[PDB]
Amino acid sequence: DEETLKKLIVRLNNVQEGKQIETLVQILEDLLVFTYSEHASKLFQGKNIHVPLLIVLDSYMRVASVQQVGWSLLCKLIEVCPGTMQSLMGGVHQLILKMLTVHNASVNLSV
Repeated sequence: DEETLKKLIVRLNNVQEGKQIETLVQILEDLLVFTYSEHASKLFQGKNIHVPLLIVLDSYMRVASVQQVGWSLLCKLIEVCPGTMQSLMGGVHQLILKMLTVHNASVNLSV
């Protein structure tokens, strides 16, 4: 529901710990993946859902949980929200190249 979405976005923009944010991010990816409706594509397309996530992923390069789940979450967001591409540019390219360079020496993060 929209209330659950507000809860998830609050959590994602509130707690600064690696475990909590990664778990709630994966839960939001699960919600987004489903075919029930376009609840994830709420037309807001606020970057605050994923900008702190990529900030944590780049800053905490040793945190493999976020380094593994944030890629999936952003993939689900792009594939679900049609406005993700337009909202990205006008950036995230620096963040994604930093993620690839920092600790993506393992197969799971590289794929």
